[PDB]
Amino acid sequence: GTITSQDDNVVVGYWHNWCDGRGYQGGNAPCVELKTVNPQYNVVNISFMKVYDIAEGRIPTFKLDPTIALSEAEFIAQIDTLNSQGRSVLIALGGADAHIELTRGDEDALAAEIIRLTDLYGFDGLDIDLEQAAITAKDNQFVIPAALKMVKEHYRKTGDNFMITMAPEFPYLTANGAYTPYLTELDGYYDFINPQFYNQGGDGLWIEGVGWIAQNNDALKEEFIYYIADSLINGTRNYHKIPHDKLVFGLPSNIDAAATGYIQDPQDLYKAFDRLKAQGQPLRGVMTWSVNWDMGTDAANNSYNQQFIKDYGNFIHNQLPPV
Ligand SMILES: [Cl-]
Ligand SMILES: [Cl-]
Ligand code: NA
Ligand code: NA
Ligand code: NA
Ligand code: NA
Ligand code: NA
Ligand code: NA
Ligand code: NA
Ligand code: NA
Repeated sequence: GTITSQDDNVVVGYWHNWCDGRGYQGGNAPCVELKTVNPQYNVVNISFMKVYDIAEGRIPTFKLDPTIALSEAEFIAQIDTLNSQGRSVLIALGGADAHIELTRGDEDALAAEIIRLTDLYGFDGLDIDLEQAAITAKDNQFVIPAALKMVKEHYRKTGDNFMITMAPEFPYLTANGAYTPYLTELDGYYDFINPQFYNQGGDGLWIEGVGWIAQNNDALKEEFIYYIADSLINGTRNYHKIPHDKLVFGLPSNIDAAATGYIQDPQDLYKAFDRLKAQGQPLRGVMTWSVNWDMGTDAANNSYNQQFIKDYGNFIHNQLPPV
C-alpha cells in the first residue's frame, strides 16, 4: 500500500476483527466493513495483532477473521479507499488474551513481521495496545520499542512516516509507571499517545480546592478531563509528560463499550478541551473504543446511532492544526 500519516487533529477509532461482541450493559458490537466506518474517524485501528496459536511461535501476526465475510483483497481495497480519503489505518498490537510474551532478540523478527503486514495490507502504522498482563511480560518493554524503532527507520529511509501510537490505561502513566519505558524509548518515534480514560473504576487524582476526582465520577467529568490532561501535558502531579500536541483523549463510545468512563454530557469534554486550548496546550484529538460500538446496539437492540462521532467529530476536526 501507501503510508498515509496524519498531520492534523485526529479522531481515532478501534475496529474489531470479530463479530457480535457483548457489551458491559448487554448490547452488541457487530463486525462492520471498513467502508462503513464514519469518515470522521481519520485513524482506524485494526484490532488486533496477536498470537493466535503458540505452535506459530512468539511473534504476533494478523489474520482477518473469516466471520467478517470480507475477502482479504477487499479488506485491502477498503484500506486503499481510506488512504485515498486521507485516513490512516493502523494495526493495534495487543488486546485481551493476545499472548504476547516476547524475549530479547525477538525484535528483529517482530520488526520484520510488522513491515510484512504493513506492506501487505497497506497499514499506516501501529498502535501499542497491550493488555495489563502484557505491559511487563517477559521482555516486552525492551522488544516492542526496539522493534518499532527499526520499523520507523525502515520507512523513514523512503520518506514515509510510519505512525506509532499507544493506548496505555491512564494509571500506568504515573512518573516511573509501567508504561513509561515504552514512552521514553519511543520518544521522537511516536506520533501521539491515546490513553484509555476508561475501565479504571475510581482511579483519578486529588486537586487542591476541588478534591478527589475519579474517572468514574460523572459530576466531576470536566474536572477529570482537564486535570488528568493538564497533568500529562506538563508532567505534573506525578504523571509522565506527554506533550499536548501528542496527546489524544481515549474514551468509550457508549456505556456498552466500557465498564466505566463514558462521558454522559459532551459539554464536559468541550469545556475541558477549551480550557486546555486557552492555556496554549490544545490536545491533538479523541480516541474511542470503538467504531463497532458506536455502530452497535444496546441490550434492547436500539442502535447507538453513531452518537460518539456525532458528539466529537466536528468538535475535533474544526480545531486549528497542531504545532
Ligand atoms: Cl467486544
Ligand atoms: Cl458493515
Ligand atoms: Na493445537
Ligand atoms: Na506465521
Ligand atoms: Na460487499
Ligand atoms: Na497505507
Ligand atoms: Na483501582
Ligand atoms: Na456537570
Ligand atoms: Na506547544
Ligand atoms: Na484541519
